[PDB]
Amino acid sequence: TRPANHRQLTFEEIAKSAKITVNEVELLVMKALSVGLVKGSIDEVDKRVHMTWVQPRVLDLQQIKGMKDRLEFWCTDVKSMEMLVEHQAHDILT
Amino acid sequence: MYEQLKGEWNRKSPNLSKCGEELGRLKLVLLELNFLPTTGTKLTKQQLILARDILEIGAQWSILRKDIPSFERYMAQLKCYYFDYKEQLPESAYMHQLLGLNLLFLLSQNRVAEFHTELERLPAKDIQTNVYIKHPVSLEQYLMEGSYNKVFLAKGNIPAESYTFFIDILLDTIRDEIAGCIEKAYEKILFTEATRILFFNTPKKMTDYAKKRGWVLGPNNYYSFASQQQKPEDTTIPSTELAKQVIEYARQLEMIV
Amino acid sequence: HGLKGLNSKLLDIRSYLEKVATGKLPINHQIIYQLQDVFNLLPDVSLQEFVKAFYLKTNDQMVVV
Repeated sequence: TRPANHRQLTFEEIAKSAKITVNEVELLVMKALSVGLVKGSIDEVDKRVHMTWVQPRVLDLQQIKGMKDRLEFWCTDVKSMEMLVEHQAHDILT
Repeated sequence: MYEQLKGEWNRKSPNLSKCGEELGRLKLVLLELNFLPTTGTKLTKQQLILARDILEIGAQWSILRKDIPSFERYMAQLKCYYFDYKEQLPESAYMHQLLGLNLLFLLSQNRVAEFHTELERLPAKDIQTNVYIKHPVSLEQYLMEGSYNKVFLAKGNIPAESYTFFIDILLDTIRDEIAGCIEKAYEKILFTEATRILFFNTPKKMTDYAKKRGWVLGPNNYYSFASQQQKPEDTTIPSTELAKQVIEYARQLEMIV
Repeated sequence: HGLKGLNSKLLDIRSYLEKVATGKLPINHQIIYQLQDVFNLLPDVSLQEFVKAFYLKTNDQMVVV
């Protein structure tokens, strides 16, 4: 649901997410991590996720992240920078 | 001849209106002749020697009324008379002290590069004597040392050296450059340095300088809770900016072929 | 990649309403979200933790450069 930024979250939120005590969640997060359904990177500084591979069963809403919220908008930015490479070296392109 | 300009020398200028009348008559002297278009006609230059004396007293009047733009014009004009080759020009008691006053004035406007330029301007005066010239050169040694530490010594160095108005300007030009440090609660008292702005441990007079515009100069975080200074810091996010710099330099190395 | 890759993603972003209007469905063909999520192996926004690694990729980029 959250890629980076909000993906990182406090242990207490995971404690609420696992419906378990925050002290218990230090033990509980490890059990949830153990299932390892999705391979990722997890930091226990705040139990923040910021992990790697994940498989969503389906995308939320109308894939709003897939629109200019994340994708497409970044792609528009790249072509302008590609034009900057052309402007930087038009003669070299020949 | 050309009286009133030299006529009021005994009564210098109790009235500021007299200075204005003197300026109008000086303008009439400019109508008669330019300050120094050429070095020819040394007799006209001898008339300009009388003009130098009235300008020198006029500059003292400008300091007495604390004029800045008019004083700047007069000071530049006095420097131009010294600029005039006029080998015939006689030694002037007013000229030696006023050049020293100009050296102090440069500190007042914070022209530090110029202040050394003025120390250079009179090498023979600086030598060891010219006590009027010596007080600003000693002040310059104190200024690089930090005028704050020796400001009390500088203030009492001469009760009167013809710099009485100029020492008041020196009090006006008290340095507050020490402001970029922790103060108020974190340091609480900076009176130890002895600069007038940070002088006094906590009284309202100290508070007026200390809490001016909230805190001294007034920009930046309040000194009481200030993190030592601006504390801007730096990041390695610049690598993306450095990647943009890499595009320009790398493309050029290829561009040369 | 800047334009043609954007154009196919743009077709799906248009499809969020256009697939509703004429497309089979914005929420359809699992790979529409599954493959896009595979493409979003990198997070896509904010912290990212890719070129912002600092001690990791950034330090290596300097050593090799």
